[PDB]
Amino acid sequence: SPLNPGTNVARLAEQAPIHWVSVAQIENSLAGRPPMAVGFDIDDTVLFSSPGFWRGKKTFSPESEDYLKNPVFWEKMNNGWDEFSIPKEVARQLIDMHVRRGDAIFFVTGRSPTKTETVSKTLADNFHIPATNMNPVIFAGDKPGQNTKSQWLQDKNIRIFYGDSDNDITAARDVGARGIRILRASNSTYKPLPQAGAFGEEVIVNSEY
Amino acid sequence: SPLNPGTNVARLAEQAPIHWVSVAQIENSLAGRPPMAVGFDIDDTVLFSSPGFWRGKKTFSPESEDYLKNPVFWEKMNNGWDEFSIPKEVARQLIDMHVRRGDAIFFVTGRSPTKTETVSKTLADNFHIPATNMNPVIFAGDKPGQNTKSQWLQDKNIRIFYGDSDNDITAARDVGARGIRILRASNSTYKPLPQAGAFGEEVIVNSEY
Amino acid sequence: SPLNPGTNVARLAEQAPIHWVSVAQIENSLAGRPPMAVGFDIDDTVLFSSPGFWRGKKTFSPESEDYLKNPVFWEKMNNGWDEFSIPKEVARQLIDMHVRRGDAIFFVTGRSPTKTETVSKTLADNFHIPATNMNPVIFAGDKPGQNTKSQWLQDKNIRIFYGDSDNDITAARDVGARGIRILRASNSTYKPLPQAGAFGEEVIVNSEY
Amino acid sequence: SPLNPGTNVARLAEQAPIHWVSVAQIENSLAGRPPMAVGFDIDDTVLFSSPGFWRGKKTFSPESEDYLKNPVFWEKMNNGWDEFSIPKEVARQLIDMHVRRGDAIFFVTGRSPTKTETVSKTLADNFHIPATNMNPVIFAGDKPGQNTKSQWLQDKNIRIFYGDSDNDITAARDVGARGIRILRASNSTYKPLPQAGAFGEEVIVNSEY
Ligand SMILES: [Cl-]
Ligand SMILES: [Cl-]
Ligand SMILES: [Mg+2]
Ligand SMILES: [Mg+2]
Ligand SMILES: [Mg+2]
Ligand SMILES: [Mg+2]
Ligand SMILES: [Mg+2]
Ligand SMILES: [Mg+2]
Repeated sequence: SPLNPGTNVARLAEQAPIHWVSVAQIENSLAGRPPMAVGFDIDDTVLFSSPGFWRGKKTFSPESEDYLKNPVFWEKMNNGWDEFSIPKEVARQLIDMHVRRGDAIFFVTGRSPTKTETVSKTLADNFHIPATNMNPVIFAGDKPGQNTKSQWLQDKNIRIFYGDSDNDITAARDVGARGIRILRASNSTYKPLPQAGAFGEEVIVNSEY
Repeated sequence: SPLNPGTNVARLAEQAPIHWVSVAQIENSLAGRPPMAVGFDIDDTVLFSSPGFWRGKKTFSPESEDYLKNPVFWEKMNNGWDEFSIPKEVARQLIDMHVRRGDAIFFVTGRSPTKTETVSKTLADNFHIPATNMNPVIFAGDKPGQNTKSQWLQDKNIRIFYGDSDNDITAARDVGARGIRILRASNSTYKPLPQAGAFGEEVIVNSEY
Repeated sequence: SPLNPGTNVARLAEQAPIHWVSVAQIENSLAGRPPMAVGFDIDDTVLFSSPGFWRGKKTFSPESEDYLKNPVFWEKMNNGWDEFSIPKEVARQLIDMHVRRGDAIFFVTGRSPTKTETVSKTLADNFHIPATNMNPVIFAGDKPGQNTKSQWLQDKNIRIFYGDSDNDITAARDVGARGIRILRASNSTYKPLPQAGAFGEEVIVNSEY
Repeated sequence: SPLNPGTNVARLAEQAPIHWVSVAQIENSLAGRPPMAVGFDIDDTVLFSSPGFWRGKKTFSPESEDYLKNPVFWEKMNNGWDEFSIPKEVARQLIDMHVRRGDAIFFVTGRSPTKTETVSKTLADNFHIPATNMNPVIFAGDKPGQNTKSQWLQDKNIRIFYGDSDNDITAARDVGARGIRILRASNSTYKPLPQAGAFGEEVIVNSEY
């Protein structure tokens, strides 16, 4: 509010009590452990997919969140608009690390399911995921016949789950998996940004890009 | 390189010697001044347009920067792919402020020119720019018949030029205009990021989104 | 208040709109200018003098600020307790720069005046200030016969005044001198910390030590 | 080196991979646990004692570190110069928390031992430590008849050890105690600052003051 608010060195040096980690520290923590299943949220975790959601909002519901309940939007979103989604560097590093380990890589999303989807292909191509490590995207939710993110983590015996939202971390917590937080980019159109670290979970440094 | 690099409070509090400003401070600095021409770079200044450039690179030159010399790319980029570009909040605030002032708003881009372009329309629609304040995008460069960014600033008597690149700031400097820097987002695909403040220019706080 | 408050990347990257400068930038800004008078506040500007004020508070008024009105305290403070005051690196660099320029160096303090003082000697010795550049400490205030910081800046034609408090900056402002802010260290016992930059003034980077 | 180095938003948001904690999180982690022995380093952990070391250096060895081997210095340092040492807020909070728990509070220092010492009294008085929780300062080292910091932690069954130096953390590590790092203030005269977090240990947020 003030024109010249100023600052002080206590504020400049102030740190939130967050357990920050690096990809290297995560890899070290898994040293010796045999191949296992690991999981990733998609949106704002491995892909900056705001471009599609932004276009979707403008096209189908400029004045509300109704586009997210619109099957015409989801068809477009899941069948080509991820060509405009920008893969995150943190995800390249994590996926490379887990492939090097021989881990099974799963993607678990809350996106609404569609007749067909090319998201799995986009992910395998962009992250250079060998077919042997790759698994088709799981569309999780509370719709009839679906299973929740938590149930899927149990089902696939996923030991580590990476995600940007509170629900991603609590999904891991509910089933005894290690939930590791990725920072949502500040130019995401999905606001407010989550409070990374709100469950005392590990948060990956510099993971906004 | 070290697994546990650590830190110290000198590093935590360390500030680069940058002249940071707010939109409110810029507006205050213009108090009383009659309507004038102001200018904006487009990419990473008012639009996060990486989604289109990313798709362009993958489609036309996955292994080089050749797509930027490809007329087929520019046709797509300038005639619809900005529907996936995400308008920056800092730009909403600056444009609103300048419209409130009754200023003339110009956009000056180094994008290659095309037969037609719908970028001007995208900008007017997204930033709610009244027709009276709006001007068609200027495609500047060193191609025969073109004029440089600097020459256009002179031609239109642009008094303030906002941009994210070194060339934007030096364009303003060369003609005695006030060059004000916008931060390029860290998830931009245009790397390396510029050193904002490298010419002692004003840099807008929090302008990465 | 929350046990795990978390954070987000907007907050991590957030900058206050402050005009930060370096000693090198200040020196550059004075390139070519003939020798002139410059001035420095003492406490939390050139000396971390909290050790003496802390000891003074404990000894003379553990339950109030009364020690600051006590002549017995000021005698001790001004005649030897600065042997425990720690010279600030930013002050070493500024004083060296101004001595190199051939500038006259003044110190202007709001400390209560005493029969004798050895502060001037402490400052000349610690900052290696040549006798030709050195001037005895000015004890400024609103006591009968005293002059204010502002009046002294006028009297000595001080062109630049360095200080950590709001009153230092406004003293410079009132007389048309360039007021430049030094950050008060977060372990100072003089609290709350000032809002450096609250008058749109230049603030020296990393100047807390 | 450059006059206008600039910055970018990747650098502005960059975080070191540090396990930051708060006093509240430490207290929570000990919920339910019976009274136990805990330990604190003194210098730059609970006291900003640079004022005395600075005065000592100037008086006994202005041109070297020889003052630290001088018995005349240690007599002064350990028998009154801590009246100028400034207690750290983080230490007030930790000591209060541990006293509330009914824990035994130990101080373990590498300061050279002297005939008498009033440091224990300074600590009990300043931190309001009840006699029942207080223990005389342990002077640890590798001098004949002394025991090392590590040996003392073992001897007193100290379960948590707080300190600012690498040697403090490794002392705890060597005996299976929980070593928790405090940040050394940037205006300390003991340089270089340690790399807090260099052993993957917990580091207390904002603990420089
Ligand atoms: Cl960012
Ligand atoms: Cl600090
Ligand atoms: Mg997500
Ligand atoms: Mg970003
Ligand atoms: Mg640009
Ligand atoms: Mg002061
Ligand atoms: Mg220590
Ligand atoms: Mg400090």
